[PDB]
Amino acid sequence: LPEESLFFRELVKQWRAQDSYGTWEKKSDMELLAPYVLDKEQRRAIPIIGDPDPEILWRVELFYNAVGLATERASGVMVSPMMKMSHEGFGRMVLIAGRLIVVNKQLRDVHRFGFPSMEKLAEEGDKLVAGALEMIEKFPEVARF
Amino acid sequence: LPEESLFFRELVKQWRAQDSYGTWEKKSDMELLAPYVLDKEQRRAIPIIGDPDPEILWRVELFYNAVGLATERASGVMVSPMMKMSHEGFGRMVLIAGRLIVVNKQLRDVHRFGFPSMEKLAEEGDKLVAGALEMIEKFPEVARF
Repeated sequence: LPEESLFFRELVKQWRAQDSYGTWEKKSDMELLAPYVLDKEQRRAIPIIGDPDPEILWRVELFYNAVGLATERASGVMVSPMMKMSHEGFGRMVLIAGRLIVVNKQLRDVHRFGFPSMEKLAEEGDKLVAGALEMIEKFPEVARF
Repeated sequence: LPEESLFFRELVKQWRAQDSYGTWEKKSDMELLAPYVLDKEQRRAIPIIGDPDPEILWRVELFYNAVGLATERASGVMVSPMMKMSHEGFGRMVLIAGRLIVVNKQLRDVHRFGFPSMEKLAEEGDKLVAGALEMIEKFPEVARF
């Protein structure tokens, strides 16, 4: 159930935290996160010209923030992102626990960031948390350094 | 001897590599790196207003590039930087070997980046390489991941 994903709950919480004035308080959690969703073909048609819109960069940042906070909830180890955009839709995102890189991602075509359904959004976030947990388990002294 | 520091030699090499047209080919290596040097009091007087000049950011970037390449020369493990500047003279610089953060630095007052003498520049770069080597030695499977 999407609403029972640790990642999903952390993503809802990330967006509620940005809403300082409670402007979206009447929106359901699913409406709040609906911008992460768009069907395959529409998303693949989006060009890669210049820098992605800042709105897209916020979505990506908060998405990885949510992976980090879900990983901490499942492990007790703090996990924080560091993103560095390169030339255009290219960049790098790492998630760091202590001195351990628990998620490493070379980002491309960032303008097209999105998922075909809310269920798929949750599933992909969950996969990232699973990978991060696997790394912390293999190298716990580095994760807690 | 400054010229026998692995870090120092890598820093010379970094700057020679930027000089596509060989404009500084007649400058000695020490003249080439002299911008990294300025006496204590002049450097401490520099204000922290807005973003540091891009020239300063290049000096910092190539400095950490040199730490990474010296570390690889002494270990056989590739080590690459990732910097992310924050609000003003604040930022973060990590050096990554595999999935291991071998150098972690919270940068502040970056506008004031510099050293009191060429010898001191080499000595401080050498300390960073030493620390990076110590990390790779403790966690070699993470360093080569």
